Amino acid sequence: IKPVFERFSSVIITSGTISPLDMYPRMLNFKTVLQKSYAMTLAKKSFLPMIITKGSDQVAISSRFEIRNDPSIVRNYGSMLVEFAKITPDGMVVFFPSYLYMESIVSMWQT
Amino acid sequence: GGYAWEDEIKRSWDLVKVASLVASIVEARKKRTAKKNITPYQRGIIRSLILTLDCSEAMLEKDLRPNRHAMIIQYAIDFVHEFFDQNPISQMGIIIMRNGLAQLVSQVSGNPQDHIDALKSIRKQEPKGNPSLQNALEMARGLLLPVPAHCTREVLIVFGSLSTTDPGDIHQTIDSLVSEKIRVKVLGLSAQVAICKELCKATNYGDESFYKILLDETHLKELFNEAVTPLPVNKINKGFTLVKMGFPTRIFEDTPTFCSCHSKLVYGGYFCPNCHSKVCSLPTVCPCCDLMLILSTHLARSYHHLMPLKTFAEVPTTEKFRSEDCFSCQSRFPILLTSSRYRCEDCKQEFCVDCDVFIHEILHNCPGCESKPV
Amino acid sequence: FIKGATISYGKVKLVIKHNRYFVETTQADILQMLLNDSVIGVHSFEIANESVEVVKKRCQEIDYPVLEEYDFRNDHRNPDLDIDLKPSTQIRPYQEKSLSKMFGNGRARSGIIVLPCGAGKTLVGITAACTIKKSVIVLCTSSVSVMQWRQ
Ligand SMILES: Nc1ncnc2c1ncn2[C@@H]1O[C@H](COP(=O)(O)OP(=O)(O)O)[C@@H](O)[C@H]1O
Ligand code: BEF
Ligand SMILES: [Zn+2]
Ligand SMILES: [Zn+2]
Ligand SMILES: [Zn+2]
Ligand SMILES: [Zn+2]
Repeated sequence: IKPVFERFSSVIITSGTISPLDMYPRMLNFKTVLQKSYAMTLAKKSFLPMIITKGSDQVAISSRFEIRNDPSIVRNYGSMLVEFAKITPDGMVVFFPSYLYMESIVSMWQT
Repeated sequence: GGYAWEDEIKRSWDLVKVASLVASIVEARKKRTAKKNITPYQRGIIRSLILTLDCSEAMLEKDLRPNRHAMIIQYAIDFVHEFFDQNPISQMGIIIMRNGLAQLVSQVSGNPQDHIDALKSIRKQEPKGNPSLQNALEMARGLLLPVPAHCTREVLIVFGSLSTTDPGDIHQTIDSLVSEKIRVKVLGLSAQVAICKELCKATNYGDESFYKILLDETHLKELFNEAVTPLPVNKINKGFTLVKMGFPTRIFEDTPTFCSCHSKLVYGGYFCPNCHSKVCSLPTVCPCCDLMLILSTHLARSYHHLMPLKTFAEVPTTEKFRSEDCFSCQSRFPILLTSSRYRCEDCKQEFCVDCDVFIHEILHNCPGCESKPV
Repeated sequence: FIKGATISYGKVKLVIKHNRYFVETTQADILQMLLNDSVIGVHSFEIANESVEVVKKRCQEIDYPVLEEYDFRNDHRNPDLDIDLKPSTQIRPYQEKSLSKMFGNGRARSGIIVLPCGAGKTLVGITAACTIKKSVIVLCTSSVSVMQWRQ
């Protein structure tokens, strides 16, 4: 990317999810005249983020690859997926950390 | 890594430590603001409504005590009574989605007793299976075919599930409904659904206000009561026409005679003014010459919709008052901050809060306006 | 009635060294008055182990009652037992509240916890032992119940 910044005088680096803004100037050597993030002035809470750390049985859950074949973790994710599918009206997207992890979990869920 | 025990004691008692009339007025004014705008929108007095109820596994949920099935059925009975009291000429039909199929429980007719009885029987039936909007809509589409053209087709789906299992493409049914001029009102129970929103919007000429999801038990009754009133029609749609009808005369007879409607012995009845056939009750289509028999009172009940009484505006406190007592009920206005006087624009006569609600809900004519001599 | 007994909380303290009980206090004037009494027999003095109950009752008789507090965090000379509740285990609301009162100030204090039969006093005791992180000895009424405590 060195030729790009040396050639073009003005570059607009924009993205919906890009933070921290101070890393890219460090990781990619370039200087920024302006850099900021805009908060959304929304009348009501349009999105409800949540950080689930435990299952119903109050057992910690993590997707560490070395404990992927753990019945406790696998079941808690499985129950979580079902519960959100029951209350979700139309669409539900599930993102796994790696494809191999997705295969192992799905196979365990099928059994 | 100390636990919460070692930190401190909660000290619950520390949390507790030791204008209403104006609040009610401003709250009423805010509520009255929604009622300020009123215009005589043309509404179809004659209507045919197909009531679709969801009887599926989703009804077994205990969100609405005791269960969704019980509350929906119970409020349906009240809706049937209210619907036929405000609109006497209208006819209604009942459908239920159960076991993935739409099951007819009462033919489209104008007798409230038949629909009430059908709902009563459904009480014991245990909901099961998945709902099917397409099956209910296709059955509703067929039911609304024989209805006369002048009648405004209406469908009131009470949907409770979040997913629909259809045998075909439901989008085709939505297009078909628009072709037949059928308007669908959906009362969701849990959350918004993409197909339900599209069905209501497409069939209501793009209006998105006909799909409502309640938020508590109390709101359900308000949603049910709202559907009782007739819906306005769009300018582009044209259905102007005349309908032949007659007013029979009640006949008293010493000896009972056979009824043409049910072929049963009844002491009294109404003699048709065309074929002289006797009918047990009104208002129903004559069993012989198929002209809808009605009384003048049935038409009268719907007049207030055509010309609604204009909403009253609270008088400012600074301005003087016409009198110290209510014009109609003669109840002294409390001295109290803000004067609690409401005057009708046409006749300029103050009214109390009790009269304001009464004169716009039950009584549909301002007492002062009738008293004023022209 | 409330005023009289709400001021004697923390004048006299009792601590336990290696195997000798020292009834000491930070201040020096008050203990001198206590020592003058013939019944008992910064200042710290070793008291006979057998006669510990006698002084404890006597302190209750006198205006100042004896306090029983032990700062388990500070002292590490006594070997510490490494134990913690299992991840699956969860403390019930009332059990959490009952144990919170014992450790309200962050230091364990002796007392009696009364819960209805079946409430789970065994788990309350287990949690109390775990947090202190010291040697724990359990005395139980019957051998059958001793097996229950072990399990
Ligand atoms: N937090 C808990 N979750 C589940 N079971 C519990 C819990 N706490 C206590 N129990 C149960 O309570 C029962 C009685 O406990 P125990 O300590 O013997 O009661 P007691 O107060 O009579 O000594 C046991 O079966 C135990 O497993
Ligand atoms: F109070 Be328990 F039954 F030990
Ligand atoms: Zn009859
Ligand atoms: Zn006739
Ligand atoms: Zn009045
Ligand atoms: Zn008036």
